[PDB]
Amino acid sequence: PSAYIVLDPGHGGQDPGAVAPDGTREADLNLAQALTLKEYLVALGYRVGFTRTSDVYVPLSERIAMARRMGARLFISVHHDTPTASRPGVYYSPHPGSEELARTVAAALGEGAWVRPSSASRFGRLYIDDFPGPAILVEFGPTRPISRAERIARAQAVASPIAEFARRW
Ligand code: NA
Ligand SMILES: [Zn+2]
Repeated sequence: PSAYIVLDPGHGGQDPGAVAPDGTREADLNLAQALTLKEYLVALGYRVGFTRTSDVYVPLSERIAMARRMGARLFISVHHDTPTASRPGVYYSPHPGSEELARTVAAALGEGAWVRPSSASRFGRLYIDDFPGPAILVEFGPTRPISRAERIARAQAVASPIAEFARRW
């Protein structure tokens, strides 16, 4: 397993992440969104790997270790927010280049997009902070049913800025 960019679908298996009132699991939206994004990054000429490709829980430290073993330079975690979230955004690690990558991705996520350091999260840290490279956690808006066409639109939006970051950094 070798890859320049690693996609990390948040949660999985026994960890559903956020659950919509209709039962949509963040974990399933995450995997679906990451699978679609991989197709866009491969089309732009990048070797893409995953921390998970199925509905199984991968320990947070193993997500980071797998990325390092694959020789990843960029770590992109894929999440959806609580079902009442209004605005997409990006958390960035304190590692050099993370904030730059987050801002270029946030610029593609439309009106009201935010960026925050991992230190602004509930416990003041995120697992992405262990990755020795640019590392972000994208919250693609609220946990709710998401169509194929919306997944493709989001993938196309963020693929270009990720690929342009990877080319320049
Ligand atoms: Na862990
Ligand atoms: Zn999440």
